[PDB]
Amino acid sequence: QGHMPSDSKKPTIIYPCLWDYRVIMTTKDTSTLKELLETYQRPFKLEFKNTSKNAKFYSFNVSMEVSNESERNEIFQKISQLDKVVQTLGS
Repeated sequence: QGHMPSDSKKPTIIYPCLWDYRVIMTTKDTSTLKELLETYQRPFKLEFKNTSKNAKFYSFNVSMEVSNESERNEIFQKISQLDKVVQTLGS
């Protein structure tokens, strides 16, 4: 009953659009990450940003077209199913 104010309102996101995911894995052998993307049969950008000072953590950059919010979430969930990943950033 009742409703919250319009403050802290989540902004309108225009789908479809390229969404950016940050994937930190402890391997340079990125297969599963691209595999989960390729199943959508859509193109995607695979980038390497930087690696920790011990070369232990590899920061990967993924950017793909999401047609809706459900994809945006499910894909992010697949990113955590790699196991190689130590930290997923789904901002």
